[PDB]
Amino acid sequence: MTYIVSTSTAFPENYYPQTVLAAALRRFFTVMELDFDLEQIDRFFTNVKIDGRYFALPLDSLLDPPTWGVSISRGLENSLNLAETAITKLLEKTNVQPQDISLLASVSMTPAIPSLDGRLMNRIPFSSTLKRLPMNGVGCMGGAFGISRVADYLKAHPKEAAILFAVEISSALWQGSLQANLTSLIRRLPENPSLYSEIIMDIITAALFADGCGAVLMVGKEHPLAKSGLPQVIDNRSFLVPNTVELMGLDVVDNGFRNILRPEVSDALKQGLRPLINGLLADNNIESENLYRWIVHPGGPKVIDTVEAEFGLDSQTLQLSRDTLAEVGNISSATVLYMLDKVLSEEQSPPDSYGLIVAMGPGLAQEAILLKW
Amino acid sequence: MTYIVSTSTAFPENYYPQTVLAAALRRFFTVMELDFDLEQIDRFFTNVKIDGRYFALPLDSLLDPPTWGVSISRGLENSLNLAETAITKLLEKTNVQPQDISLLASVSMTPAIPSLDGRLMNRIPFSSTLKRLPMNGVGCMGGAFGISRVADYLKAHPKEAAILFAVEISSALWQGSLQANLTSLIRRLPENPSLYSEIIMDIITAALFADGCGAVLMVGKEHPLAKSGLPQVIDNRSFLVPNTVELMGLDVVGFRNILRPEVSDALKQGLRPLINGLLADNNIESENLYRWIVHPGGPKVIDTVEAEFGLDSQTLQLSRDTLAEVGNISSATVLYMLDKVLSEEQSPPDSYGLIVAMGPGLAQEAILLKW
Ligand SMILES: CCCCCCCCCCCC(=O)CC=O
Repeated sequence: MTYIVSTSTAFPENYYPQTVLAAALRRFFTVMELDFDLEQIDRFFTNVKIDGRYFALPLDSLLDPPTWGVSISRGLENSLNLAETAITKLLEKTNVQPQDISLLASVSMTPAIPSLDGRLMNRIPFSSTLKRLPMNGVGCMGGAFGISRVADYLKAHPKEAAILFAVEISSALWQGSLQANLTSLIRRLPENPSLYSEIIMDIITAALFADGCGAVLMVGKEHPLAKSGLPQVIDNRSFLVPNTVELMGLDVVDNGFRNILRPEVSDALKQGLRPLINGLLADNNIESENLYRWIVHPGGPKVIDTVEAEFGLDSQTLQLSRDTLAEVGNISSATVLYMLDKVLSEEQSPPDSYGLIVAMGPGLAQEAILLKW
Repeated sequence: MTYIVSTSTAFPENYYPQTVLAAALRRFFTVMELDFDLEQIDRFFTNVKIDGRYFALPLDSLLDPPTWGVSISRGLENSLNLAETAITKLLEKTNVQPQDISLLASVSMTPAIPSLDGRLMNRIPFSSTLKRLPMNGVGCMGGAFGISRVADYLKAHPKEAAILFAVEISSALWQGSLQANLTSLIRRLPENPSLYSEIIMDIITAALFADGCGAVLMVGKEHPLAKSGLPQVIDNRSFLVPNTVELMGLDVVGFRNILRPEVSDALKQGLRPLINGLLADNNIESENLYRWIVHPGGPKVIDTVEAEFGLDSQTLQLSRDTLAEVGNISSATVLYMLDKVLSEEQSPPDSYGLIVAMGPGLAQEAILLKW
């Protein structure tokens, strides 16, 4: 099995209260004379249950946005800076030399060819023969997805150590994509009311997603750092719900990027969540009521409610999902790593207690990881 | 260890002779009255030593490019179609059901969130719990890179079978990106003389890169298909040359392909440390290798590998023949070459082969094979 040894996070300098971000979007609507009810901005910025968010990229780009390449360059540079900080903090706290890392796995939606993990090799003295696992196309689920893929690798390499990091810059959407699309949709709205749901989805995207980075150090069973107090990855499983590609994803469009998040995600989630988790738990002779801890990615407050209702959970079991959403918002693939970092600073989990990491993302795909302390 | 069982390829319907592609680019320069030597286009389209290329995206609309939104959707759809065809041929020729594949690995620069491998489970009846390995950020190295990562997974799963596919749509750059960049670059050439080298690199990009897909079926040692005589993946290794990020890659701006002239010289810093170290740790020398399978980044790349290892002029002929047949199809190229080896050539028993590819980073990948 694989041992999760330590975690770290990194955030940009500028933390904005959710009230400030809502007012920023309201002002953009108002200065632009867009015929749309401003109360819907407040409604969805309130209903997402987020108190504030880190933005790596400027907020003033709302009114006058820079060029595509400039924003792309800034997102790439900020992603590298956060990833380097998270990895350096992780290595320092574990007293692990970079040359003793065998695999560096990455998940990020920031366009990077070569990948972020390759570029970091020029900032941190990894050995030039470092193995890399640059993953993409997984979106919000990438944090849990990466843990599973690294655990599968360390199954065959019990002596090795691996680092996984997840970094996302959701503020790139505020650099011109959200502005151009909301303007076009609202101005074309009078001629066809079918665009109303499209405007709402873009407002929800502006309300929900934030910037951040998390990292995790994972080692094989025979590594010196594999100690009995640590969570062990004992199994993992993926699930993809058929014919749900259009429900969630990130599309490249004329206006830049467009985040896709349809309201039918919550009901498609039910089609995959219980078959995924029930099968994983049963195949390990575990019942869900005996799980000591849940670590569920907060795609939204509705997603948390759906997971709670589907498994009949007491409403403080997923409190970490709600607290994380309030503190940092939805930071996409990095969120579950941030949450895992919070757990590892809680008191020592009772021995032999079982935990579950659950994430959902484009696909529509779900990832489940069974942990044991 | 890990066995390579079979391979397949998939290409779009339109095969364009290189002279036709060169003529199309000249027509763009001529119509737009771009002040630049038209014979620079002819020499670079000729000197890449490519006879023709497959373009999945249209060439008719070169002078009137469609929107970038519909180009991405077309590239996404063409990528899905080529991958589905290659995987289906692979499954049919091996008589393997989709539900019996444990892992589907993908490498592609085509923007896809969710990834291509996820979207393919709605076209091919894979199990809903299929494990996926969507990789990106590796460019032309992807095919060799994917083989190594699947091999490492199958080291922990000796009973399982995995599919890797690589697909790239290089013709996406002909849907507006090369047109916009070359126009602006040529206009500023009188004002900025140093922009000549930038025009050359875009012309080389237009001459070099093509579309295609390749797929490979790999199994662990305990799988029923793991029979003697098939190539074994006995080891693999990666190498990234320090401080060479700007030499190769793909930038968002549409796109711009980055391929600096210093690429071939920078390869010398990584090739021999990578390959000789890998072979020494497996108790063989490069002279023991019976077959080289080297990604043809270009005629200069092939020559550099030849000189670094003191190879005969025909040892890397497969790289040159592939370049002539289909051009540089990026991550898919080495899979196409491996397909030629497994399907058309005799590999002596217990002989050694080496897959070598290089891509953005600058990175190189080596995979040691044994029959
Ligand atoms: C350079 C960064 C480009 C912008 C990244 C977008 C970050 C927001 C997360 C939602 C995107 C998505 O749909 C996939 C997740 O499920």
